Amino acid sequence: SISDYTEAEFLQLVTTICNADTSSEEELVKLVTHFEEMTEHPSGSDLIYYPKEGDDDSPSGIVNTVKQWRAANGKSGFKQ
Amino acid sequence: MESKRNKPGKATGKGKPVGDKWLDDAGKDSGAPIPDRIADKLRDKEFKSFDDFRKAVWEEVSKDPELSKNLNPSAKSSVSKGYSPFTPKNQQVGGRKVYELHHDKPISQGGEVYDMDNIRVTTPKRHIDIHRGK
Repeated sequence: SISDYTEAEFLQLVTTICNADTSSEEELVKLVTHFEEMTEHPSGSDLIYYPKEGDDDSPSGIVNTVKQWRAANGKSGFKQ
Repeated sequence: MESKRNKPGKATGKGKPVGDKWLDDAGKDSGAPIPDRIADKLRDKEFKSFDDFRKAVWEEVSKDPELSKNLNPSAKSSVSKGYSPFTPKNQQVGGRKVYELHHDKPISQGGEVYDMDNIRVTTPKRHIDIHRGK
């Protein structure tokens, strides 16, 4: 779950996805799916690829959007 | 039977002029056509398989300033590698999350594999809606 990652580990995962730093499209899709499952955010992959106007869609931007959404919704945060 | 999509072939065909919302069209009607400018880059080239051709289509999208114009930077990183870009969440189906290239006339019914005029770009959702109505 997301609480098994530190914020640093989660920023590395998001950066992998945003840069497409994977061996194959299949691997990238698996990573995005895992990201969706960790965040639990209703927008799923749209956080990365179809961000709401005004959201910071850089890797640290997405990490912060996730962090704040989870906080607003009474969900667990990152390890540490 | 031996699968034609897994054998080499030569890209042919013309595609069609498209605009800025081209990928928006992929979730409507019979999907979007291959853009003419991509057909122009790929026509007469030999591909090892349909999956090789598909990677070339997305590589060409990455190189065309107009066709990649409304991809966001993360989407651009993906297509620059030959990956198909992610559709909006509302157009995904299960683990099918990216735009799909499909044959309009089925290969089994005489449609050609690498004929760019026989290929459509659809979201997973639009493809599935079309298929379930057959």
